[PDB]
Amino acid sequence: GKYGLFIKRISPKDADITKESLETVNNMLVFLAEKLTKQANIIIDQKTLRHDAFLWLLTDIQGELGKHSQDFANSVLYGEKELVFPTKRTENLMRKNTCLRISQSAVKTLTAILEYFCGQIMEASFSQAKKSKRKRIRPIDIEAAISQDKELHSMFGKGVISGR
Amino acid sequence: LFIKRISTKESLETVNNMLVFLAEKLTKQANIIIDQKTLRHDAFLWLLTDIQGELGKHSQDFANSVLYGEKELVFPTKRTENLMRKNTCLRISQSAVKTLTAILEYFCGQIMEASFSQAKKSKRKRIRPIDIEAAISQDKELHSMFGKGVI
Amino acid sequence: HLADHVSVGETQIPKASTQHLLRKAGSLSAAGDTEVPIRGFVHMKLHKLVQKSLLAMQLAKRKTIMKSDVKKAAELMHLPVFAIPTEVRSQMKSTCLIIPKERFRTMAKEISKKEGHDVHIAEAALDMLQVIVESCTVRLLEKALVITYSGKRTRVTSKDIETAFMLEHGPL
Amino acid sequence: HLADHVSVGETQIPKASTQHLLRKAGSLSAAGDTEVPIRGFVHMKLHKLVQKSLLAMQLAKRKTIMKSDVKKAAELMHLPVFAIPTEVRSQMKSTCLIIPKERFRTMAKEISKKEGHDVHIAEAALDMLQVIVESCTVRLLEKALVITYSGKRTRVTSKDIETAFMLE
DNA sequence: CCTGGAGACTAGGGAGTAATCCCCTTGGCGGTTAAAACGCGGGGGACAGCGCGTACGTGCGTTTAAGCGGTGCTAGAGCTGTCTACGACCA
DNA sequence: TGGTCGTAGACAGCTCTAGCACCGCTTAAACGCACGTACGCGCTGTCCCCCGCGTTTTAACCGCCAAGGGGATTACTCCCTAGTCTCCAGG
Repeated sequence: GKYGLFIKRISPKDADITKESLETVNNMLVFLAEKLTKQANIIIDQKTLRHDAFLWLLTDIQGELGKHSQDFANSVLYGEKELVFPTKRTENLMRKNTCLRISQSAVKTLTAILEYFCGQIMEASFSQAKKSKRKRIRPIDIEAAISQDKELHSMFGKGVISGR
Repeated sequence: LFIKRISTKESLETVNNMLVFLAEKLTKQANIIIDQKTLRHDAFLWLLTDIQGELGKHSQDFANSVLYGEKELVFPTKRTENLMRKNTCLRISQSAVKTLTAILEYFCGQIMEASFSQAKKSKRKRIRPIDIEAAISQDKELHSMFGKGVI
Repeated sequence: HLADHVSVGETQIPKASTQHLLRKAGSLSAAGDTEVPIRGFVHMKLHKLVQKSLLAMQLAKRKTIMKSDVKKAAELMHLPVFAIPTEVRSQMKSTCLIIPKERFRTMAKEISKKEGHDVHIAEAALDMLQVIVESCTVRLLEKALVITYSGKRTRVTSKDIETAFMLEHGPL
Repeated sequence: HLADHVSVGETQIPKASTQHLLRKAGSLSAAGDTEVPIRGFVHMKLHKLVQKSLLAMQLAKRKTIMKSDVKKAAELMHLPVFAIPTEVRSQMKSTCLIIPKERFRTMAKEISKKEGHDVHIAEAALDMLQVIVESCTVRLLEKALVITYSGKRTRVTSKDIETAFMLE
């Protein structure tokens, strides 16, 4: 689950990031994946998982951001876009949290949504840093940024971060 | 379904539902807390050794007595097996099922006597949901344990 | 805030029902505007629950919800429930439920229509819905009553329940 | 009430920690008695966490708490930990640990001895305990602060803090 | 030069599909009643306003204990080969 | 009740490393004491908006009642996926 290389690859906003922050966001994404897959397990009524199930599970998320996410999912599935995170590691962590059957389409959708949330978190961090000028994205750039956005905190919040 | 034998269809449904919920939650906790590939009765035994008050001490003492002795054990082992196997992809043993049956029947006895006391305080010789609501609200430790639920 | 949640053009809970709910909370008196915040709160909770239930219904390639869908949504809120379909002081013993049944059915039908789904609803799903919603609203109202007593005051105001909502949840 | 929870004999959290915590939570200045309830709260929270930690300990028959142990303890309580082992503006930027460190190792040793298990402890577990306890206490103080504003009062009080804790 | 991963198949078991009959909902009609809504002193809780001392914000000295290593150490956390012993799956 | 069958978690032995305990030093914060005052407390004297009461529409609800529709059931097909395989090209 060490996705740090892909984080830098998908982050074109330079501003050399603290080594701690890569681990923090790695924990952030893996926790998101775990909660959302336990979600998928508890919502399904059939033995085999389906991509449309994940689509709907993200659809109820408040705001047009969910429709943007599913648009990106369609784009990566068939439209125009590709992925950068490995499929195999995601499949392993998938199997680690279920005793059911999963197809590749769900894997593609999950990778897409990970792309999307990683993009929003990195851009929000960079925007907060620009508000505070300087460079070299710091831990402080996460807190009061996730807290800055209403919807992110309203759906993530809770989680303890370094200090406060 | 055998709570009536232990001792109002609706109240039997409520007690069965709350018992199975408690069993499910405890099984989930035990599954997530352990790090070794299989679990033993000692895990649930320690899970008993966190309930403040002498009541937890009686709970663990009765579990130990059932393991060493026999007590009553009128509960279907197959039903318990189904209940945790439905929500566990791990390894188990018969000591664990015996312990969980003992603890669940002990809780059933406590809630039954609490309901009886609450009904007698209200001068009623029958079992009704309002009485069990008053009983579960009245006791501090049961309210702490069961506050999450609603009925 | 909470008042903005309600809008003109939809059905509303009867005011007397609100008053009975506040009395059931044990409050001896209330301000004249308390109906609006609780109307908004119950509408919001029902909206969230019905949306989640609709998602569950859609997942099963179904066309009408059952008790299974509602219980799955209930387990989804991390909120356990033990239900199966199968003057003021002298009132808490009453188990009779407050909100009229057909009003709540009309609310459900409207909120489903706004989602573009003319989906039938079974009475067991109803029972579960109003029991869970009354549970949440009574818990919130009790917390509000406590915070009002803490304020060294004897009544309740809209700002009080606004504060109570602010404490329990996070922002907005 | 948390007043009964605090006893005599164990180590004492210095008051300056209390005023610093209130400043971090955004309050103006502390009252003459607020130290006792907050100290009781932190003591009881650390008690619960270390007790669950020993619950984890007894499973593997080991005798040193590792980061795995503390993370299991944190998650079983449903707390998403994100830390890794690896005048309000005057401290808003600062995010260092606001409490002395040796005090809590002393507390951990004493509570473990009280339970009856003299057990060695690693620093990573200490850091995790630090972050979880600071988060919980700052949350509780913020709740109390918004309550005491809600009472049309510009000050904190022991009544306010205890009713805030009860409101949970 | 490794290694995990790019194809290959391949069968089964669940996934997808069609029919059906009736139970369970759904809409409607009617009676009326319990309830929901509209006035009314009032008076009692709320609030504007006045007054204070005292609990407390801020400032000053001082210690003593907390932090930064410094070091010897050991104990005890991992790592690595048995085996018997306790479930699982069968009669 | 017994057969066996298996695999796996205690068990013992090694090892090396990381907490641990003490040392010591140093210096920076905790605390206790003074001072002067801001405000929560406390009180007071008027206020106006719920709160019981009362009277007066209405539509929730229940009961029936027809009806229909899609849902749990059964039967049928099929293709998708894990799941083993395999050897081999990219890393």
